[PDB]
Amino acid sequence: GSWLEPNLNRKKKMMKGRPRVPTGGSTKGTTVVWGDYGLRMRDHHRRISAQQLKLAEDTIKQRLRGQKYRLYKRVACNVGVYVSGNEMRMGKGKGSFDHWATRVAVNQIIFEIRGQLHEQVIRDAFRLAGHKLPGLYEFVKKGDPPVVGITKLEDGLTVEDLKNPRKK
Amino acid sequence: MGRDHTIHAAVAGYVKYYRDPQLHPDRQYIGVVFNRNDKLPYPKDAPRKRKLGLVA
RNA sequence: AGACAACACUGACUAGGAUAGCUGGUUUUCUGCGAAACCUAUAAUAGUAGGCAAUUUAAGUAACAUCUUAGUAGGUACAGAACUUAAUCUCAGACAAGAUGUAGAUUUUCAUACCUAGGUAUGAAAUGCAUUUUUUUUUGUAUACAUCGGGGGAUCGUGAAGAUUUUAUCGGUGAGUAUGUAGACUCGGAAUGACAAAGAUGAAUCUUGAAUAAUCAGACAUAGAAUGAUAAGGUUGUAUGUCAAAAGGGAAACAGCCCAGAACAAGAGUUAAGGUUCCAAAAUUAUUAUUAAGUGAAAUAAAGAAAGUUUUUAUAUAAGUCGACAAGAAGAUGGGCUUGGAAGCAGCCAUAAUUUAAAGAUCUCGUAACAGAGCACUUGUUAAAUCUUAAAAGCAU
RNA sequence: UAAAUUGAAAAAAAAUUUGGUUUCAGAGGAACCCCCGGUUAAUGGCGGCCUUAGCGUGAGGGUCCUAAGGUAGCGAAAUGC
RNA sequence: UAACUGUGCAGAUACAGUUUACCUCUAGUUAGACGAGAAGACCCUAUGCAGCUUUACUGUUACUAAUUAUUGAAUACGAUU
RNA sequence: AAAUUAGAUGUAAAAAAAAAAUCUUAUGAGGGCGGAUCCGCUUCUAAUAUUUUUUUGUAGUUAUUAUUAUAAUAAUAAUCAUGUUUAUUACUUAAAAAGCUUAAUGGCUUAAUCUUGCCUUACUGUUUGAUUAACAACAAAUCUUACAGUCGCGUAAGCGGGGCAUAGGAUCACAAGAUACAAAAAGGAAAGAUCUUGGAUUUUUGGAAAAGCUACGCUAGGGAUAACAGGCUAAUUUGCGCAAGAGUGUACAAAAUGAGUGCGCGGUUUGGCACCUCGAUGUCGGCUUGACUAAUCCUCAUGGAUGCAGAAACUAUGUAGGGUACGACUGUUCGUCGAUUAAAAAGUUACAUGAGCUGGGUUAAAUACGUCGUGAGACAGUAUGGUU
RNA sequence: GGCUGAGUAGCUCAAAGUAGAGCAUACCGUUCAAAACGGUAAUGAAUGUGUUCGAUCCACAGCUCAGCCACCA
Ligand SMILES: [K+]
Ligand SMILES: [K+]
Ligand SMILES: [K+]
Ligand SMILES: [K+]
Ligand SMILES: [K+]
Ligand SMILES: [K+]
Ligand SMILES: [K+]
Ligand SMILES: [K+]
Ligand SMILES: [K+]
Ligand SMILES: [K+]
Ligand SMILES: [Mg+2]
Ligand SMILES: [Mg+2]
Ligand SMILES: [Mg+2]
Ligand SMILES: [Mg+2]
Ligand SMILES: [Mg+2]
Ligand SMILES: [Mg+2]
Ligand SMILES: [Mg+2]
Ligand SMILES: [Mg+2]
Ligand SMILES: [Mg+2]
Ligand SMILES: [Mg+2]
Ligand SMILES: [Mg+2]
Ligand SMILES: [Mg+2]
Ligand SMILES: [Mg+2]
Ligand SMILES: [Mg+2]
Ligand SMILES: [Mg+2]
Ligand SMILES: [Mg+2]
Ligand SMILES: [Mg+2]
Ligand SMILES: [Mg+2]
Ligand SMILES: [Mg+2]
Ligand SMILES: [Mg+2]
Ligand SMILES: [Mg+2]
Ligand SMILES: [Mg+2]
Ligand SMILES: [Mg+2]
Ligand SMILES: [Mg+2]
Ligand SMILES: [Mg+2]
Ligand SMILES: [Mg+2]
Ligand SMILES: [Mg+2]
Ligand SMILES: [Mg+2]
Ligand SMILES: [Mg+2]
Ligand SMILES: [Mg+2]
Repeated sequence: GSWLEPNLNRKKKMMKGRPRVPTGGSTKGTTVVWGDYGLRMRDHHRRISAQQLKLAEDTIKQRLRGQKYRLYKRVACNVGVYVSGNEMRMGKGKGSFDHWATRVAVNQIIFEIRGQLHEQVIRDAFRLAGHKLPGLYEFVKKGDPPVVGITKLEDGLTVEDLKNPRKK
Repeated sequence: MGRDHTIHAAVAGYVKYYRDPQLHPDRQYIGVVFNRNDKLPYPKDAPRKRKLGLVA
């Protein structure tokens, strides 16, 4: 399969589900691991579709065409969305397959790029991909600390300092 | 143990949930002791603690 | 024409004899207690029965509730990537020895020619860099002997055949204490809730005997889900409460929200939620900042823009920051190619240099093409003694 | 079940016959029906697919099925979405 | 027995806030009082009705068929055997 | 590519001895002390476990090497072996899977699997305690216990009242056996009663022998429930805006133009929900008479426009004072079309207004066509007529 | 919008242990030549994926599809 079309069966339906909301101090997926830069969702957790992620890649390729780069995708559309007709009435079972989607938590990286290009040339690519993706996104470099919830672990801040009941 | 794998009590005592690594290393058992303050599994070298259960 | 048969006809009038699990109604007072809209069954779903369970007042209690201490059952949140699921990333191979060659230095050891045990000669070896080595015609050690096909290209080649090598191409296989993903993954793992034991406390709240009901259209708030469209004052579960059957104060008005449970009066009584300039009971009460928009002040409109303003963190400055103004901004050289023409400036390739106070084989205009005007950059003048520039955050537009 | 006979004749039934009582049972034997035929101004029913003289058109030629495949006529009609 | 906005069994003369209006009739007019009239014919419900329909269930008849009885003979022809 | 067979982990098998400490146990010393075997405190002893603990010993046998005088000593190597080497025995070999009567889940490898021997407890009667008092009642159910009777297997202990577990409907009537209960005067019998057992899409499976139309319809009821409008919601629309900028524009993103998208407003469409009204909220168009919104068709002021010479027009910002007509077609809203005009734009108000009018459409009784149905009849199929 | 039934040789049609029989086609022979005729041959189970010892066959999802229902206001 692929990151937009998995090797799953469309017959077996899936529940709506909910994105991951780490409430225990988890930095899972909030850092650049492969490339030099990244694109972080910094507003709220959502469920991005395979059509909104396909256009994001096409928007980055169009802006960086003719240049040497390596685009990494850190999200997979492994959630089958099933929609019943918006003209039908309530009941009569669950809806039919509509599209593949992926649930993303807050402050999680979406794309990562590694190439012999200028930083400002990559910003414009990630800036255009954010105006066409659902929500708000941010430009992230490699080496910067992870994010626990909506708070970055900057200036020596650790996950245990956030769990300490005393903060004042 | 019953036909449907139901565990019954064979005597009047107190339920105990324990693990006997000597009898089987990866099993968890259920037992009934006559004294509430007993600790299972009994040591293999201690005498059997049994009650008469008879009236004269 | 279901037309007419004397108010009536898909079957008149009149006397006699019905039912209605449906709708409506059911009349004095005081006093005590006080639900439910759930489960199971039903030709059953707006009905009914049995339970849970409301009431009466007797007998019991090692009753019931709650906390404490000790113990038990079970795998949720979370967290994680073990097993399973999706996708992605990295890797798929190394050393020692031996062997095979070369330029040497010409010393030492050794084998030969000797010579007379050294030297005299001829070879090897030692020493330095290559070369061969994960299955080879190279053994050993350490490891998963550690990878199989399509296809592309290249070098051979046969009457068509195919054969043998390569790739940063597709799929598959092996390795990873690599990254992510979770209703039918849980190796790890709460709080809560549940069960039972003893003790203590408390408002009899518990059980049983006897007697005997109503209810079985629920609603909303909050949390967390399924469903819908991550819509509904939506539908369906779970947890808690209120309403229902609960008045009073607050939320302008208010079944469900925040407080608080109305037997009746008195009090500048004491307080909860909530509030204290006036309507309107009580502060125009003190402290420090922000806003200039009536923003806002008891129902947050979004992304986003910007010499609005404040703070903070950096940073520039009499070595003249910032701004303006004056001049310069070269040469090899119309780079090569392309093109009718391409001279920095259509497009392609290159863009180590040189000389300068500085000057990209060129950032925006201009030319058919040159020319020409600006910029990067460089010098000078004017001039600031808390006064440069940028970012982030707060409140505003 | 009563009587008689027979049997048993040990603590004894049981079997046969007749009376009364109460059941099972069907060679043959009507119509409708089965079978054969007739009747549409009786109730009623009256079809598909490929192929082509060039593109085209389809006279023509292939086949499947039916009791029969809508004939003459009419036809965006009081019938055509 | 006013108007507006909001509220609320979800479309207010009557609640909240604000605004406006001296008391009382006459003739016009019909926007509202979810105006009046008829316990909605539509829709749904009731193990409620009525008429009609049929290869619904269970029945009665017209009609058809055989036979005891009223009811007796004679040849046959023939079959059971 | 796919047939059979043979394989696919490692370790151990001469043998220990001793000192103290930390617990935990004891139907050990009938321990001691308070209240023999009851209970909380208690020393001692014993046993298991735990310390990385203090160590000591690690031989013998066979053989090799070295020294010493064939033997002795030291070191090194091998060593389960008195036993048919096909050795044998103990332990170990992830998970999944196979198997265990059928789906799925859990479980079993130390048996619930497999092989073999003997068997048929897949027994009769009664009965215990449970399923936090089975299924949130009852009933049909499930597991388990004991006594008596008499059978199997096993050396024995003991095991066995079907199957590894969780999915097979009563009564009545009917039929076959047993019990010896009662026998409507009496002796019998019949018909009954108790015990055991069989034959069920009683599948609406706590268990009726059961097809339709009504527009000629009736009664009792329901906003507990649809159609109209309102309310909530905003997927969607025939309603719009903002952000970004692939691309078009001979050149040049933003004069015009704007793919696929993102962030929103709005309440005018089709829906969703079913909150108000079924002891009654009349409904599509037309006429009459308005009121309001501004997202602007005309008129007025005005910015931009290699693409503003002028004129006309495009786009945009102000702005709703006035106007936006006539006719043919259709029941039509809408839409098409004719011919004028400065222009012949829209929307909200119960898709404003039927106690103001109209009644052509939709939606009653009548009738016909086509289609459907065996038929009565039905039809977002079409017609003529129909108390406002 | 919502269900149902079908798909095999070039063309027709038949059929969980099979793929058959026609027509067409091809080769040859008959005729002066062609057709007809005669003789002798070669032609298939859609699209995957499951079930089963084995699938034209059973199951499932697509393509092609045709047919039917889209009723009361
Ligand atoms: K009822
Ligand atoms: K009271
Ligand atoms: K009370
Ligand atoms: K666990
Ligand atoms: K305000
Ligand atoms: K009401
Ligand atoms: K009026
Ligand atoms: K056996
Ligand atoms: K008698
Ligand atoms: K007329
Ligand atoms: Mg975005
Ligand atoms: Mg009629
Ligand atoms: Mg009449
Ligand atoms: Mg309740
Ligand atoms: Mg019943
Ligand atoms: Mg609700
Ligand atoms: Mg409801
Ligand atoms: Mg009530
Ligand atoms: Mg109250
Ligand atoms: Mg107030
Ligand atoms: Mg006071
Ligand atoms: Mg005051
Ligand atoms: Mg050039
Ligand atoms: Mg007969
Ligand atoms: Mg006969
Ligand atoms: Mg004809
Ligand atoms: Mg109002
Ligand atoms: Mg009042
Ligand atoms: Mg009037
Ligand atoms: Mg009123
Ligand atoms: Mg078995
Ligand atoms: Mg119970
Ligand atoms: Mg039932
Ligand atoms: Mg039941
Ligand atoms: Mg009619
Ligand atoms: Mg309602
Ligand atoms: Mg201008
Ligand atoms: Mg004026
Ligand atoms: Mg109207
Ligand atoms: Mg009116």
